[PDB]
Amino acid sequence: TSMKIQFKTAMPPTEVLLESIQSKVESIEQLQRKLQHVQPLEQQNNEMC
Amino acid sequence: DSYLKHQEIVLDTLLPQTVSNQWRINNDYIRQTCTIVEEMNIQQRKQINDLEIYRKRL
Repeated sequence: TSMKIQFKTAMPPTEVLLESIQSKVESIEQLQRKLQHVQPLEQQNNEMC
Repeated sequence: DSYLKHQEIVLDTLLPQTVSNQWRINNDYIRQTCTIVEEMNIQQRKQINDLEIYRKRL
């Protein structure tokens, strides 16, 4: 009963969140990748400096 | 998400600060290279002058 009731609520809460937050995840996660390139260039410039 | 944008821009400011000082050091070197390269050119011309001068005397 719980598994049914709760997981149905979970799946609705998840898919409602996911719709709003998968977009914001991509927004947040594609921004993280920018740090990984902003760092890697930083070192080569410091090294070359 | 807003915090991550403040964190990102800070890195790229340092990318410029490094960029400027790196090009600035190379900029100073360039003048030195051109200063001496002329002086070496002056030396070689004078070198070649003696080389033939000493011959034409003898």
